[PDB]
Amino acid sequence: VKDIRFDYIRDRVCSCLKVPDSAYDKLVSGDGRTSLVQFMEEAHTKRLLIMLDGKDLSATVKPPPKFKKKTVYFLKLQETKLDNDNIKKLVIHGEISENPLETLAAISQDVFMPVLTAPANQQGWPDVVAKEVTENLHKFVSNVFVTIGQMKGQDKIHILESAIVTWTKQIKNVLKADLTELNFWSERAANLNSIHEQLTSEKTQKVVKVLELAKSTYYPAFQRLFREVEAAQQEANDNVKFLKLVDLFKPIMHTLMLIWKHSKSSSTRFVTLMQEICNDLIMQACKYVPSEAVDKLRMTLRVLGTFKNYYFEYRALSMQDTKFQNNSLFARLDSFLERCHDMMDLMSTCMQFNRL
Amino acid sequence: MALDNRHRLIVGKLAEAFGLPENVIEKTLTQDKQAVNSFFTPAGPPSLVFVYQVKEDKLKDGSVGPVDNKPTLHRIGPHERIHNSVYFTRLNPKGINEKTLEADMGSGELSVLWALENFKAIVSDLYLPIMQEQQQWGKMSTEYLEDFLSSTAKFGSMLTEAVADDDTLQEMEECLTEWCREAELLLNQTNKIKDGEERGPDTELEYWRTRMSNFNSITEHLKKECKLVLGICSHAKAYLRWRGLDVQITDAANESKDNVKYLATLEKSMEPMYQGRVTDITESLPALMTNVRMMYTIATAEHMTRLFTKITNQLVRRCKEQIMEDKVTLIGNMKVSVELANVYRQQYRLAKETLAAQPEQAIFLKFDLSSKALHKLIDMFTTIHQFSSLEQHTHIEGLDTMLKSLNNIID
Repeated sequence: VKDIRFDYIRDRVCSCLKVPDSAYDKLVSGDGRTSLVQFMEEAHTKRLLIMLDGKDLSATVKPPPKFKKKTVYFLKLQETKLDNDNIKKLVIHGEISENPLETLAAISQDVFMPVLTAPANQQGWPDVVAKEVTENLHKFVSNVFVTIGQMKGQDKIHILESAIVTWTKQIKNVLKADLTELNFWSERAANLNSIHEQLTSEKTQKVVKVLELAKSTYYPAFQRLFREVEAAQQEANDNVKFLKLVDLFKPIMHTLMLIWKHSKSSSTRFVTLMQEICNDLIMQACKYVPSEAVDKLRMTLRVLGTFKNYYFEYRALSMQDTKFQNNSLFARLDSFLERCHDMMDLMSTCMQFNRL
Repeated sequence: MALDNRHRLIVGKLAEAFGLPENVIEKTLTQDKQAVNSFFTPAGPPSLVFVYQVKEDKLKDGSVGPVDNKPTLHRIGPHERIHNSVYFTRLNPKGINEKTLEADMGSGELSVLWALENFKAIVSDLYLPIMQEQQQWGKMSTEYLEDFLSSTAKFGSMLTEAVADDDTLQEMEECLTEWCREAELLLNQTNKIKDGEERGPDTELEYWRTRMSNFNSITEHLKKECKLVLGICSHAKAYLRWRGLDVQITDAANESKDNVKYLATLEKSMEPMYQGRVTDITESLPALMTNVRMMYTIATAEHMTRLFTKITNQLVRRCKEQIMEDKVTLIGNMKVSVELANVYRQQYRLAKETLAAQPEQAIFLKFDLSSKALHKLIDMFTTIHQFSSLEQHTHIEGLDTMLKSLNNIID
């Protein structure tokens, strides 16, 4: 009968949702219990979700980002619910937690290494498959460890295999890790220092020496990759320490020349691309500004622009006193300057033909 | 931080699932309350798993049970045949009493059946949408997660593959003849795999995987044990045959293990050409010969024949399919495919040059027929497209029925 399954799932839902009310009739009486009975009476039907939003219930599959939600999963192992053999021992009766990635990390590092250990102890897999399942469960551990957090902020040989495979993968992760410019280099300094004491810490040091009870090939490779780490780390720190209406704010541009005065007294290509960033700010401002006043405002606009290029040649002469960058600033800023020379002299003609 | 409140919450939940209402559920969660405090608040235990076995009804009724069996509120949630678990692993670094227990402690309710079904259900089948929804909800970390779940799928594949005196004389005959004949059969698996078809090189890996699975099944099945003891008693009819079959089984098992792990190393660089673009294989081929050339510095006729015939079968499959889905596209694709076959043969002949330097029948037949049936058709379409510039100057008074001659020749 469907009634023993129905009342079993009802008593389980009263156990796991924990809201004392007739709300079972307030939600399930629509599509709910019909979807449940068609879930239990159709082939290939293997999943079901119920979400408890604190007090509310939803029988669905799509998880919302609403806080204090709880998850329960229902699966019938058989295509129906059998009247003969009891359904109380349902193969999947799962209740979970609000955040999924934390639960996958916890389940990886707490509850299911017994599946790795004790079935290996008993029958089925004493073969290479035991080594295989250990290695790729270690892969599970490494992946669920790294893809969270980093986004947001005879025995001897196999133990050597695990403790060298995890560093093959983690070195792939490290080499992936080697105001867009300012934030870019600040992030680079912070992340690379954080990995640099993720690599010089205690347990990593013991792992390097335990592996150095083998001394085969890999350890010179991690030596050279640490050599990659340290110099980039310190140099990123150095330039981070260096990097720390516009009519009112042309004296700030003197500060900019002085920064170029003070910094260069680094490497040239980022210097030119910083000049490109300055020019894209200037184009941002010169669109922020916008038939007879138009000539006046575009006169102001070219006036700011000629202070900009005058500061360029001031920087050039003071460099001579104390070559491609000219062409680059020409490219960006002069593309803009001819866009609005065209429109400004267009409005000059428009005013003169407004005198008829 | 409150031991007793979460203790009685887990009492209520393990009662609602198990049916042990108050007495020994609360006594067993109450007993050794130092550890019950030292999981919840303090460091050490990240769960306290009450598993409950059964000895009389095999836990099938599940409504309620006595405590004649030994339940273990142990740290580990083991997977044996007999005990139903509850883990209540806590999703909080420090146990906070104010937060409720059913929003961080997931129940450990487990089917009494073994390790095939529940774990693949809980890994691959159930969790399909939330990461994907999190794929929809703003991540760059989309890469290598799809193949991570293909690794979960191959877990599912391998667990489905693997988990699935006159009277004494009568017993000996009854359990020997059958199993010796089956072992003799399984020592002939290399013969029924040489047949006539355009077959793909991953089926090789799957054949070797089936050999592994059946070898493990028979070697565990022998390790019913009373009939082995009966053999030891009855050495004083099949024991000559059993030592012979044992030597054969050990040699077959060892060569099967070596072949499977070395043939497994090949997969990540043969993988692009099974489903990708036709030009990709050109760049893949140097990596492919680095792999094959390093692996024949170790281990022959079965490897050569099966590997090369099936990989060339797959190249023909990919080229012919990727052409079949006009004129300039088709002529371009024929040029690309002929260049692919040419670079394959060129690099194999370079390989033979190296193999001669330091210390091809399938190639011949298959790519020679493919490349001749491509040269003929590519020259036909080049001639057709060179005659196709005539096709729109219809107003000149001498190009009217000339094109119908060309049309009949085409048709």
